Amino acid sequence: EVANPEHYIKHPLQNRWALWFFKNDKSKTWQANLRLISKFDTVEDFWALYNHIQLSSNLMPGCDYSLFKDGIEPMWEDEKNKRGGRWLITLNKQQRRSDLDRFWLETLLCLIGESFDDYSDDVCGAVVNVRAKGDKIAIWTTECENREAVTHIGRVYKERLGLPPKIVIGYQSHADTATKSGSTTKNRFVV
Ligand SMILES: C[n+]1cn([C@@H]2O[C@H](COP(=O)(O)OP(=O)(O)OP(=O)(O)OC[C@H]3O[C@@H](n4cnc5c(N)ncnc54)[C@H](O)[C@@H]3O)[C@@H](O)[C@H]2O)c2nc(N)[nH]c(=O)c21
Repeated sequence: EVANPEHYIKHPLQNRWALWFFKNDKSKTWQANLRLISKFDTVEDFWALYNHIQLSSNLMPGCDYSLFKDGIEPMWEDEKNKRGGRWLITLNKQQRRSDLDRFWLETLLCLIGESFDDYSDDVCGAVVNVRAKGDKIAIWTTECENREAVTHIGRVYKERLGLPPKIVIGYQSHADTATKSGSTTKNRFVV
């Protein structure tokens, strides 16, 4: 003889997530400008957070928002990111108005909804970069050598965002990040 949980319990998410903010400051290290906002693990708590913060579209150029599974820091050095990479979405200046905010929300929902099904374990989180030269959004995965998982995640993500199918996107390995003044990171896969 107990109350029906459907009438009062919050709707749980498979994982607990953490949202981070990056504030641009040249006089300090990258890590020093990165700070945690808060965490949540239910549908209700996700909306409570999203509804009171600024849309990416309104942030000052140079700042970022990052949503990662609790325990995984949004940086290359992390145990779960060092051997991984990211599927990169490169937006033009006009998309700041038309697609940035809509794309970022769909990205958030793809993560907390575990929309990559059988390859959910390879997903680490996502990052949106607000920049004057052109905004960027990316989904980070844990292992660049897991071809099956990486290509499936890329396909689903591209489909969910809904941009024209003829547009190809690439996946970059973090370890491959350019360090030689005169080169640029190449793509491991494309979908
Ligand atoms: C995600 N992330 C970014 N930075 C730092 O932030 C910078 C700007 O990275 P951004 O992702 O916010 O990208 P942004 O749009 O602001 O602009 P941008 O692409 O122009 O610059 C990064 C790129 O510059 C190039 N680069 C940096 N240093 C060198 C170098 N010595 N030689 C050749 N290319 C370089 C690379 O292609 C690199 O991917 C990086 O160059 C790096 O110091 C990080 N540092 C640590 N330690 N861990 C991280 O996880 C991290």
